Amino acid sequence: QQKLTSPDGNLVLTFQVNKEGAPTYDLTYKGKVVIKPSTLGLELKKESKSNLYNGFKLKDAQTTTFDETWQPVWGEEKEIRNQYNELAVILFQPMNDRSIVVRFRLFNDGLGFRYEFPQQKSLNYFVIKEEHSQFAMAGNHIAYWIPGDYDTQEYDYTISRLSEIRGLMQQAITPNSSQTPFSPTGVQTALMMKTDDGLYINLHEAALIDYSCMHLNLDDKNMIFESWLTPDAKGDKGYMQTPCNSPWRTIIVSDDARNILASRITLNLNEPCKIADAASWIKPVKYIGVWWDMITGKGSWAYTDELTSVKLGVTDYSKTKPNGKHSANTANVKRYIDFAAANGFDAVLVEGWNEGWEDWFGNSKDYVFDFLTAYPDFDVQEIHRYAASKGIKMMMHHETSASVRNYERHLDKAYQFMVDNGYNSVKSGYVGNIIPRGEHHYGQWMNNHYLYAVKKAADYKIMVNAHEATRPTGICRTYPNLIGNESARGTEYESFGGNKVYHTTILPFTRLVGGPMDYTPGIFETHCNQMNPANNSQVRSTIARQLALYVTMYSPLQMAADIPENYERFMDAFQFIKDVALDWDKTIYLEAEPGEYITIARKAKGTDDWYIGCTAGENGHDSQLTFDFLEPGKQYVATVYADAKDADWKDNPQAYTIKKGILNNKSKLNLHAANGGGYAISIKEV
Amino acid sequence: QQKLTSPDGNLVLTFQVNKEGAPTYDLTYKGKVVIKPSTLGLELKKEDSKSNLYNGFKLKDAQTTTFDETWQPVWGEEKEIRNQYNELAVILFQPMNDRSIVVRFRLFNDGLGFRYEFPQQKSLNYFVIKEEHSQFAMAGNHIAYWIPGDYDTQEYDYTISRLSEIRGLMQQAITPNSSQTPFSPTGVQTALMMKTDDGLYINLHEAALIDYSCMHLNLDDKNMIFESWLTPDAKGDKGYMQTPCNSPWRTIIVSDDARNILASRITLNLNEPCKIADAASWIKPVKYIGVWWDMITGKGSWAYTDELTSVKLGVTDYSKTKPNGKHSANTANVKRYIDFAAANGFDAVLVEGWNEGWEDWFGNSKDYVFDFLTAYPDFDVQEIHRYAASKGIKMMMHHETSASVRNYERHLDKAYQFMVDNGYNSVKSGYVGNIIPRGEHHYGQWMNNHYLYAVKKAADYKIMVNAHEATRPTGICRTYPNLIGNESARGTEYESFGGNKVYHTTILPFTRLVGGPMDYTPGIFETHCNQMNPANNSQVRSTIARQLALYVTMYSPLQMAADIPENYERFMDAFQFIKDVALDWDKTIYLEAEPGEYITIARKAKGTDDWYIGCTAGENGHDSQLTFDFLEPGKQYVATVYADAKDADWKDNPQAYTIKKGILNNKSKLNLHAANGGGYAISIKEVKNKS
Ligand SMILES: C[C@H]1O[C@H](O[C@H]2[C@H](O)[C@@H](O)[C@@H](O)O[C@@H]2CO)[C@H](O)[C@@H](O)[C@@H]1N[C@H]1C=C(CO)[C@@H](O)[C@H](O)[C@H]1O
Ligand SMILES: C[C@H]1O[C@H](O[C@H]2[C@H](O)[C@@H](O)[C@@H](O)O[C@@H]2CO)[C@H](O)[C@@H](O)[C@@H]1N[C@H]1C=C(CO)[C@@H](O)[C@H](O)[C@H]1O
Ligand SMILES: [Ca+2]
Ligand SMILES: [Ca+2]
Ligand code: NA
Ligand code: NA
Repeated sequence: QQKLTSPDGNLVLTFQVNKEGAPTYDLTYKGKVVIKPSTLGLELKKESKSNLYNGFKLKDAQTTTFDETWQPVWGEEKEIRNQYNELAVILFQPMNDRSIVVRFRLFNDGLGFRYEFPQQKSLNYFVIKEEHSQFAMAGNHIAYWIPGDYDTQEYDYTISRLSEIRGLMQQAITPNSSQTPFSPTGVQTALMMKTDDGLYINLHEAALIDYSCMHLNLDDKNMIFESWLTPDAKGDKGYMQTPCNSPWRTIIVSDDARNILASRITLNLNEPCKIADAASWIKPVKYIGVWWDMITGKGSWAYTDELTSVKLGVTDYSKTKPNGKHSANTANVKRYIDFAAANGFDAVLVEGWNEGWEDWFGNSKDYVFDFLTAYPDFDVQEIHRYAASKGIKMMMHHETSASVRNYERHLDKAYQFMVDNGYNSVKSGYVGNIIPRGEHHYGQWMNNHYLYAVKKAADYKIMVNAHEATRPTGICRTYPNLIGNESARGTEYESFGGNKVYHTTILPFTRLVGGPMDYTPGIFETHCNQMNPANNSQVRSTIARQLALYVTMYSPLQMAADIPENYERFMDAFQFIKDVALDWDKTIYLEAEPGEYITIARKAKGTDDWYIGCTAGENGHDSQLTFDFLEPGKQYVATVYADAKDADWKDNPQAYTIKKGILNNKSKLNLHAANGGGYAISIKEV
Repeated sequence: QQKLTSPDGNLVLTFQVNKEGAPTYDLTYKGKVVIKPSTLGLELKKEDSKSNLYNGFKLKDAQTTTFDETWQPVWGEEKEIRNQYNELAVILFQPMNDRSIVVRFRLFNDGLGFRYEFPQQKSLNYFVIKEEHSQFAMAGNHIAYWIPGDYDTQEYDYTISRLSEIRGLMQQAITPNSSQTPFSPTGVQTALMMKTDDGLYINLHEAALIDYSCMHLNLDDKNMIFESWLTPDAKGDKGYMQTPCNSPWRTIIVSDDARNILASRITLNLNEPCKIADAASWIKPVKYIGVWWDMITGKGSWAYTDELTSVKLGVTDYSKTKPNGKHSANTANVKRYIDFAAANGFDAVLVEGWNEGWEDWFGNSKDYVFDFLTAYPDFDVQEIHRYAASKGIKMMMHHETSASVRNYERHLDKAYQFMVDNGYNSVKSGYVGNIIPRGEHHYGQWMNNHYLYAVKKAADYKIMVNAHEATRPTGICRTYPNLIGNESARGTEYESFGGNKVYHTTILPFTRLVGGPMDYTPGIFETHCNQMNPANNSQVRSTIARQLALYVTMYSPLQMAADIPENYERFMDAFQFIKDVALDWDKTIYLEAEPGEYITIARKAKGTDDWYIGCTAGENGHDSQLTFDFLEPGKQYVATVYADAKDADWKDNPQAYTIKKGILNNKSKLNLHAANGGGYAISIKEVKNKS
């Protein structure tokens, strides 16, 4: 039996090969079982060689320590400490004359482990049939979960016992453009859990590279989660060549929910930055967009309503009749540029700028876009000239309609077109079933594609925000030009019937573990019927809570998603969106309970200014704030953006108060969050 | 109810919708049934009745028109091709699904082409083909010259059998290959060649295979009906379609004279006209040698080093590896090939194994297998370019993909730019192994898109393409004449892997060569492979004279002399035919042809009065009584006959040949005997302009 302890001594891992030769581990935190005895291993595709899960012998083992500090290009703080004790075990399989290494890294806030496959005579090329990584639970915990799916993460969270997942799964799987649920007890990572004995446990992975995306399948009789990888077109779960490594599997654990949010285990298990000049060109982006028009149905992506279908290079759009709904027209874009410039925004996104949108949805169309040819009413050169004159950058849009070979064929030309026309950031998308047909969004094949697009973008000094991509696993450390994904249910679904009131009190515990989200907050007119009378969707938020998301939904990429006209009605509240920073020297998690409330204070990078947000669930929240994180002796202008006493997400969402006063490190504030409400505070040094 | 006749009146097509509403056609030739009543149509993938595009049709309208125009190939068997047909177009309406299709029939003096057309309409836009149900109902139990139906290889020896015997012979006919997916006990590939008991020759094939899955044939051996069997994708579907769109043409070439099957240009005539405006200014035939046979025979390696199990490109440091002393693609060795090419008037030298990755290329389903850009330490790209240019030689680029197709596409613009930057204007590509993306086949719609994408992009760089393991050609060279080659059949390489059947080159022109030329790589003089590699006991099933014959009987604008220079140096008298023979022709005459037995062809070298003749013979040899009526009255010629010696034989005495020079004219007569697996070659050079 091998033993490993955290630097602070509070976590203990034990490892042994069991009587069947199965590698086994367990984990305790302050004397409480976190992971019961759990087996590790893989089954390989047949060409006893299929068995890489038992008949192992422990040949050697070592423990080492590591302690270094590094600086993110952008992040929640200036400096991250990477401190762990490491156990490496060398496991030999006599029957197959081959060895693997299992590497365990134990931090004060949890455990990472991975498989390593050394180059040897009897292990070179192999295909994974299944990974059999176990996470044996000590009880029937509360879980905050979305359905296990190879193609979408755009689901509302369910809060239930592990025993209740099976019964709730059918109702949890709501309609989506591309979805492949795999099990009645299948869930996605990161999975958040709360134990009856007062522990918070997060199960996830780190550095998902050259490998298939991991989901979890629950054995709900023994309460064991098992790794369930995403299959390819032939049902296989990864083409490997030694030397190679699995991604890390992570268990983040604390008796304080705030320490789950504070964990940097995911980033710490990724390889250091591989972009030498990163600081010189990678910058956070605050943006508005020609976007909400089309999401609500007020406007169209399409130029014309005249065409049943289109053939790019044959269809002559100059001979088609404008539908009068096409939001991506030069005059309209210039009005967005004016509003962006007046209010200190960095960029304007425009969607529907390019030929093809008439056919974009659900046709499995190969040649669906060229990412190069503007519609007749979108003047790329004039918009570039005008934006540049107002100190604004345009954000490029590359919806692929999940036609991935087509995107790859155009990708160098599309990136060159961006550079030639003054675009340095792109929002990509993968809406529809993947082409090549038979592949899923999160398979090894597509994971390669998403990273290929990011690596190539880095060579062009382009920042990437990829919607519908595999959810992040901390690769932003290695490639910091990946400034965003959606890869979860965003504000767009507030237009498609609504998100659960508690949604933004769960995402920071689940989706945000591994990288930021382009959540597109800032909807002030929460009734979608004001954009489109046929749309009766209502945003499950107060205005004050929308302001809070600029602090509680961390991202270097922040949209103000509403139309300028709606911001002009509430410019007093809009001041918080104008003021709030995108990048931070320090973050303090003041209050956190998944599904109930999140309160975060952040120090704007290079300043002594602080920003606070609180987001609350179905029953609201009461905060008793203290400000001992402020500098002794310094006075601050505090602006509190709060729910009015009669505010409510459903009955009275636009009821807010704004109060300015002098604050210091001795100040105390008691604040009430409405149901689906919250508050925002700017704290600017005098 | 609808009738169409050939321009000359010898062929009659009838079309009617049968009682089930199934479109039906038949074909007669000089009063003989060629195609019995045969149904047409498709089954579509379910999103009940909408899946049915095979019956419940009504004949809505029809017209007959005539067409007669002549066009000039960039390269070909003749200067001019006549495109003359009568056309029947039928509009077929399906009331139950409120949609129409068009079936278009083109009837020539030498056979029939038909295709489906899917017009843009309210009720037909995006659809997926489950199966095509194009029937070819045979009049009898014909002799067929066939290879196994397969989604991934055509590298099979031919079988000659009755249609009734195909089922019993299929298992024996499927030999081991790097990538193969046979689909049916009675599945065969196209072009399929047949000989009837009532004196007819019938060829079944397709033309203009674009944005569609490759067609094979599946035999109903109880009713003797062949049916279209398309290549499935990774999900088992057989084509993603968007109206307006067309199927490829399906062709029935028929004559009572086997020579008229070879003479048919129906395949080329059914392709769209040339889309490369400046084609003549840069597309040129290529005669080449190669650093190649060394590696095929096992004498040399593609690999730089023997020290590595596997490689990681960009990590593996080849400057730290030991040269294996067998690596043929080294600067000094390549320069010696350039010297031989330059001295003997060849256009190009192919080099394989020039680039990092060959230590770890074969049958691993490896994604990042090659970069098409980084030379081995012993191959100086820049020095070889300078040296080749100084000797008036072009280097032919090699892009083996190891069937890793996304990887090739990601590199393709950079790889073509690298070619242009370093003076390469032609590329031999390859797709050895199971396709990546995994689940796709070599001949599916997905890969057909890839191969044509590679050709279209090459055209923009003024690059000519020779693609091994690609879908077999269907006349697209008319549209994109920079496609100067495919293998896409069993080539000379298999003469190193145990041998080709003696009769192989008497069948390929009736089958594989219908739709475009083959890079067959003829010209092996040292037919015992154990002289290259003692461990290799394979023998080429040929005499030397028959190897010379293939430069005329295996038509291609791309011709390799495949042997090593030192082997040619031992038989330079015979090598003179390979030096002299043209690559491009103003006229071709098929003098003698019987599939599986013998082919004799005369060709007039483009822009000249010079003629070249080849005869290739099967297991029993052949006797020719040649006449020369095709020569110009009054003109005298120097004829050089390269023939089998009296005691020549492919197995027992393959290197026994004679060379006889004499004066020839249009009244000359020559009686020649081809040995078993033998043949002959004749250069006929007009006396005044002789060189
Ligand atoms: C625009 C949106 O379309 C799809 O959303 C559908 C929902 O999945 C369904 O539940 C149902 O309500 O209909 C919705 C509309 O068809 C798709 O699934 C989403 O992922 C998609 N969102 C992306 C598409 C865009 C266009 O390029 C972007 O504007 C947007 O920001 C993307 O996130
Ligand atoms: C080189 C050759 O390899 C494969 O051939 C195998 C045969 O299929 C088997 O029957 C058995 O005998 O082993 C042979 C060697 O492994 C493959 O199937 C062929 O298609 C392949 N030929 C191409 C490969 C090349 C390398 O790029 C070229 O040199 C050659 O011209 C290609 O045609
Ligand atoms: Ca989306
Ligand atoms: Ca081959
Ligand atoms: Na309240
Ligand atoms: Na004889």
